[PDB]
Amino acid sequence: KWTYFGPDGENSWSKKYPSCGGLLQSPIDLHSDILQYDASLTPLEFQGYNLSANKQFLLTNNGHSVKLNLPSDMHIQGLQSRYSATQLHLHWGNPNDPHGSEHTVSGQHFAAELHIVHYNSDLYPDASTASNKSEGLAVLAVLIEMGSFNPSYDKIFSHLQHVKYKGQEAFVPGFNIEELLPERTAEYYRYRGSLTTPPCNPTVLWTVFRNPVQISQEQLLALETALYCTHMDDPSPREMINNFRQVQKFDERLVYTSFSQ
Amino acid sequence: SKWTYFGPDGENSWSKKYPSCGGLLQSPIDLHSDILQYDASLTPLEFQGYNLSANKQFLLTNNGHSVKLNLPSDMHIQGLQSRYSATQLHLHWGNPNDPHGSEHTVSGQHFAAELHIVHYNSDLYPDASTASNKSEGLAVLAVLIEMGSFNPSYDKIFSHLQHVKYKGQEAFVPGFNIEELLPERTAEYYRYRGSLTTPPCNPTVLWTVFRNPVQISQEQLLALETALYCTHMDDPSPREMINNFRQVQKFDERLVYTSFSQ
Ligand SMILES: NS(=O)(=O)c1c(F)c(NCCCCO)c(S(=O)(=O)CCCO)c(NC2CCCCCCC2)c1F
Ligand SMILES: NS(=O)(=O)c1c(F)c(NCCCCO)c(S(=O)(=O)CCCO)c(NC2CCCCCCC2)c1F
Ligand SMILES: [Zn+2]
Ligand SMILES: [Zn+2]
Repeated sequence: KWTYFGPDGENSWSKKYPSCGGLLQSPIDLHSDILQYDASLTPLEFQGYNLSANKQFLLTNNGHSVKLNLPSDMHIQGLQSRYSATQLHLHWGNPNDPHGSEHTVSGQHFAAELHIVHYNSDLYPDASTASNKSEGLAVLAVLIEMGSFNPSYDKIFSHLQHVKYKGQEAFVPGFNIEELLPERTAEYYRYRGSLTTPPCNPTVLWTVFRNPVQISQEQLLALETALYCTHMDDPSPREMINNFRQVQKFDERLVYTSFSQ
Repeated sequence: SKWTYFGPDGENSWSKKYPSCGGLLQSPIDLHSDILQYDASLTPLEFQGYNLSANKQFLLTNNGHSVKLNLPSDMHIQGLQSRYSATQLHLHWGNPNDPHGSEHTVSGQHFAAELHIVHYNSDLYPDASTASNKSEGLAVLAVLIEMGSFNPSYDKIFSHLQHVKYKGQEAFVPGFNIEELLPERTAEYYRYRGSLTTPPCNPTVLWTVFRNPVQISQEQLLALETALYCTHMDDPSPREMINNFRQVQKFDERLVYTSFSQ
């Protein structure tokens, strides 16, 4: 029902999904005036991220992004509750304007952004149940820029051709998801915000790593050109591009940083 | 109730009552290199009748969303494919703790504030309201405002703010030369097809954003950011008129054309 373009684009989400017009909306611009060091922001530990090579994980095109399903034995340690993984997915721009991260830093978009979605499995039985509840979700965000070829990201990207159309699926053999994370994961931005897609629930604890990863210009072009938001037999195909939300106002609030220099 | 820039009636909800706010060609936008293209046909505009007589006076009104100055229809811009006559000017700004309230951004950066001088196609239409619902019915000039030196010209407006503090209030401003509000090198500008930045968000505006900003002082910005209320003088739930700018919009395949190549 919802899209990133045309009549059903982001300014219209609030019609069907009232939280998209509510409080605590993400993404935001991360800029100096609103950052504040917080010594409580100790390093997260990424447990069960080294997925069994003997297991397969489902990659899907759901018409909005490409998503990889993740097992609940994968979790973040270091928050008050255990947050167990549910899925990862990406956001990107287009070849004419290849700057499609969701979060910005000092007003600047990165080329793309990876989100690893987790839910509070101490309090809730599954992500769908957690998604509208207090302390429900935690998302890790990795900013992506163009640079050297990244073999780890290619463990996902090499399957994109098999998920070109909405509803298509592919199986991805387990690999170490921590390989998708940047250098010095101890350095991150932290704030309370929302899902960046409908229903936009304000239930996400965001962790945006300070440092970006790189992927090659060919990898970024593949991501931007491989997918459609329509079914294979749609007589009016639509490319899956520019699948990021514009930044939201963020007033009288701070983003906390784990770094001081 | 009535549309605002904050809370349940804020900009993500405008489309619920004003469908064009969720439609195509929306403004403002971020002006950045990937979407700019030089166009040598973008020749200089001519500002005609901008020198308003100091012996005449012009109505300043707080309309609940901004402060606007009414302008006479003998003021026009020449150089477009019709003559466009002025109707009003108004501003957008941030707040005292965050003076970063321009609408358009440049390479992801907000300016302190923004002036819009709204014109309508007087060759074709009898009034701006009629023009507002027609293709290229409106032409808006935008001036980006930076915190810097005191600006005596802008103070010709700002010195009257304590007299239009509440919605519906009106004051008179003696005429002055409106071209004094424009920046250096007006020949250098960005041009694109967009919309009103407020409900009803009509996609009927030819935008001209000048390349160079003007400066007003910190004290001028603070006055602008503290003087005004969105609400009537007797409202038991007053709302400060702050942060009256829309977030930038997706570009939806549009380019912005520049009169400068570098
Ligand atoms: N950016 S995000 O991390 O806030 C995020 C998403 F962007 C998206 N959209 C994918 C990105 C689109 C452009 O790249 C999804 S979804 O695909 O499940 C939505 C539609 C399902 O019919 C979720 N899923 C959450 C919210 C919805 C319900 C399920 C449980 C919790 C996780 C999510 F958390
Ligand atoms: N930013 S803008 O240039 O798109 C713009 C405005 F922002 C606004 N609102 C002031 C800005 C509020 C926040 O600073 C106005 S208005 O006040 O006349 C009427 C609306 C309620 O306010 C017009 N004027 C046009 C609107 C439509 C029809 C009537 C005739 C004049 C043209 C306009 F073109
Ligand atoms: Zn996401
Ligand atoms: Zn305006």
